Amino acid sequence: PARPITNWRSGDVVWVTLPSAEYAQSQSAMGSHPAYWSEEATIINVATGQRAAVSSIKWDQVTLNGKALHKETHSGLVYYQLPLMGKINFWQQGTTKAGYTYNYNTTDSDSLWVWWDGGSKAYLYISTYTTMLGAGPVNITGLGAVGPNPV
Amino acid sequence: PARPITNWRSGDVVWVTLPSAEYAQSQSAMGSHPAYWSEEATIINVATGQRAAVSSIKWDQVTLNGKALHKETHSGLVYYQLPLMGKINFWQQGTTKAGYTYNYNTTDSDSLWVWWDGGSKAYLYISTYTTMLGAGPVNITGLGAVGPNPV
Amino acid sequence: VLTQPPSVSAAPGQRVTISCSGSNSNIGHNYVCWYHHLPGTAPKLLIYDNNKRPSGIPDRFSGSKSGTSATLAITGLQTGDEADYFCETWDSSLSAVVFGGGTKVTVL
Amino acid sequence: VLTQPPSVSAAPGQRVTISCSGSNSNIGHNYVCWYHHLPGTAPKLLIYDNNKRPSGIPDRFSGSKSGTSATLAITGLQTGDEADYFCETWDSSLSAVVFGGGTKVTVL
Amino acid sequence: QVQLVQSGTELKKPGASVTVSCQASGYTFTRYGVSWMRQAPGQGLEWMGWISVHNGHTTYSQSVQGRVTVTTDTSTNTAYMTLRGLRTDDTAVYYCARYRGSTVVPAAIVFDFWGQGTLVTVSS
Amino acid sequence: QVQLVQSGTELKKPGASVTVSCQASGYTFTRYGVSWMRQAPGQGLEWMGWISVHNGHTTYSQSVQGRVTVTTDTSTNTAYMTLRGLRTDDTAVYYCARYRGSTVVPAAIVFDFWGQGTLVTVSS
Repeated sequence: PARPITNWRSGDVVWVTLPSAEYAQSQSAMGSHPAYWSEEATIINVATGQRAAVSSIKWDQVTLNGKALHKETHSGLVYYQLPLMGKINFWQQGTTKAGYTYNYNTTDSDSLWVWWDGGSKAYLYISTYTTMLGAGPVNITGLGAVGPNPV
Repeated sequence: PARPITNWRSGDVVWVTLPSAEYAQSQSAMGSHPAYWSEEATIINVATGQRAAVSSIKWDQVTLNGKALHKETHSGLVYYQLPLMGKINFWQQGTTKAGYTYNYNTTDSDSLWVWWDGGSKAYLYISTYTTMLGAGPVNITGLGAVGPNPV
Repeated sequence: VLTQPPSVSAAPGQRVTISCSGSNSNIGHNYVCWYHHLPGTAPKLLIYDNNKRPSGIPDRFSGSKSGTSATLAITGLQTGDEADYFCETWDSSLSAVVFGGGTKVTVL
Repeated sequence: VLTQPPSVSAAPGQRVTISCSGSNSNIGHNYVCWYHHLPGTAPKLLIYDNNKRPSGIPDRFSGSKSGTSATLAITGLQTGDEADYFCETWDSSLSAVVFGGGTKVTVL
Repeated sequence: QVQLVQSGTELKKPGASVTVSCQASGYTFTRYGVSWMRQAPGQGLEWMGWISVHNGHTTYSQSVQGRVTVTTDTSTNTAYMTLRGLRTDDTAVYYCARYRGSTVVPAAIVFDFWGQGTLVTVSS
Repeated sequence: QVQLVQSGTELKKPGASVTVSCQASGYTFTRYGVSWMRQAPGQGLEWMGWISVHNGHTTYSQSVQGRVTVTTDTSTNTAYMTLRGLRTDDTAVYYCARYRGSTVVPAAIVFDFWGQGTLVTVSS
């Protein structure tokens, strides 16, 4: 009697934490733009209270408003898009010091890109601008509002 | 058997919506910096599910981690601070077009400033940079993570 | 500098499209506004933020913006809509408020 | 250009403070790193992001940053810590990676 | 209701100074700004300059050669506009509006709630 | 474990060209970058330049007068460094590191997991 973690409505609140996360420079799912990424991240639905590790989720079974998430392959590796609605907010975990995204002065929404190997291995990406929180590894906690289906 | 809306922990998720909201230019609670503000806003706790109108809350009885919210008087009007932790995220309601804050490229957290008259009248302020969403009136939905007590 | 047609005309019941044409510093990065002005009266706001009506403005009036152009649509033209219609936006190059030229609407 | 003391010294069991001094384009807007280097060996990372240890670095080593200065603290100095210690940051003025000068640590 | 009532029509000489008032009501006068536009006979509107009543901060156009000056009375809720050095082509209907918005790079000014206009004739 | 193993010591003449290798192991070589630093006898380290193995993008210092050139072999996971026009004061221990971070205005480069160094002597 609970909505599982592999079920997202447009309007849910996602609470991702990133145990110690490294900076990427040229991430291809988000164009050619930088990112912080973690190996052992944890995705949380706030309104339902359902918590799950990112690497323990079959990401082909996750649906947004019933329909399946958008997938892209870049250099032979498959990335999954959970589109947000608004900019993704993130900050160093436990510290009030915050970070800001790549399109930090642009009226665009962000997404939440997930690499998935096929087994028990998955990465989680947050679109960033630079190393405003460090070059990594650094604990990051994110916050986003779940968005519409990509047309 | 429910936490009231006038009770905030450092780590809650706030979901403010702003029915049609006007642009301010020189808001004094947030320095001298711009803002969108609404008269009939609604504050929502996402993890508990408690919804309440902003104008129907006695804001002197709202507590953060038990302790009372920080208050400032500017030009003889009292403003209450619900400090966030990370930047505040906001967007045009129903639209994926987003907005961005004043310190949009600065590693700072935001707050969530509430003017309160003393009776049934209260305003809600979101720190912005310019009219990236319009000169007002415009429907805005916000999103923030509730932060530590201001030292 | 915002350029408009000097006159647009339609039968009673049809629609008109009143269009400005600025540049990348006039309209492409800013929000345009549309005003209604009888001669010898005060101007009246119709469209703000390129597509939004105030209270007390009918659904007949609708606006849009596409790049450096912006078009006021008056769908279902009737009598009483015989005045000037003109733009307003901010020019970041000149650091000034620039207006259109006004558009006569003649009911056939 | 990052400037360091050429030599810092303490008794076994005390603490040392090895400090760089850059400018507003070296350290005031960037994150500094501290390295450990015996002569004739490879350098080894100690502090990154001004205050953070990698795995396998003891709690004895701690760093900080205050404005355009940055200080490596080695609390509880023992034998085996006799090498050079030097900074690294990005200079946005020169568009280059700038290093310190190395600091000798002599155990008394 | 929000209303702006201006002063009556005036007739000046070439070289005089014309002062046009704009009474305000129905809103907090220190919350918003007040602009000033003109309309030559046969042309569209031309912006001249505004003021912000929060602190006092005027921003005029370039086509007027520093001849305009906009001040406000906070007590009577009335904003003024003094144009000196009246050339013959300054005959216009001078309008008063309620300035509201921003001028940073995504910009939006609305000029809602105008005033009725004031004809100033510069002749002999 | 992540290791960088360089080439052996070399002895050149004034005016020759020295090529220093840097074998990599223990990590995905196309994920990170490889820098090159030197150490004159009696001084601290001096940065010379890097490469990014994602696409190939070199960024050298100014104190070397366009004499360095850094290339990579993707198949053998090995990065190179060719220094031409050897002056007498180019005698140094040339180090290899794993570049990681950003150079935009909040910047942080780490240079973790260095290599053991290679002495190059330019003499007769």
